[PDB]
Amino acid sequence: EQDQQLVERVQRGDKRAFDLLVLKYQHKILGLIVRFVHDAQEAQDVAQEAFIKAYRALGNFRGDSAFYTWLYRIAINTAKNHLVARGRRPPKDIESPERAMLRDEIEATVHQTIQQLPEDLRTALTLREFEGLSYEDIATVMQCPVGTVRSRIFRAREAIDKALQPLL
Amino acid sequence: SREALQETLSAVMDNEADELELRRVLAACGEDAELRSTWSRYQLARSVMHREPTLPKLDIAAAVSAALADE
Repeated sequence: EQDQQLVERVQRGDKRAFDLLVLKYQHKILGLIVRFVHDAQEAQDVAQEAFIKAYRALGNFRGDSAFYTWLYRIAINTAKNHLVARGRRPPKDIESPERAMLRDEIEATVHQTIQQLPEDLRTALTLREFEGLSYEDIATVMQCPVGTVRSRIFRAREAIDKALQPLL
Repeated sequence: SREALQETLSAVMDNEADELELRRVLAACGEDAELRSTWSRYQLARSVMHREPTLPKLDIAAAVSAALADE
């Protein structure tokens, strides 16, 4: 359960937390819808309906599995149903050339800022992102307080965000 | 408090936020457009570190939030 704190709020019915999961997973859900509808707009309108449907069936989510695995199949279901709604028997992100350049530059700016980070920002931020360690477990590894771990990652994420703000 | 809320956003990303700030940021996200945009960007960059699909300047969330707003 990668989104535990934010899942707890939506299972409690929090729509602002749901706004965060849609904001967080909109690309993956769309990159899935696109596989089925082959229209840029039409997929977004389904992706809407799939998230709208996703909220409405949060009662039927038991926390049995990861929220995204659960949510992903609701998105899958919506799209094939969209095909099944029309006579079509049901069986990646494709952008405007201007957006494929922007995405590349964003990708370039992300990796470049990481490359230029102070080591502690880089080690702490990665230990979270790639080693999957808790702030607790990181504090032990980097021989630092738990409050420092929370700060270093924030600053590391802040450095990347400041580099990307003009791009977005 | 945007900067403090931005640090809170970072902890929520890692599920290390305290229960009180968790309540606080979700309310601030509702009424500070830049704060939600910060979350959007944070997860946008997070997908790059993990090489996941990204489509910059995509905001399906707003149309969903609006559609879920009432009821």
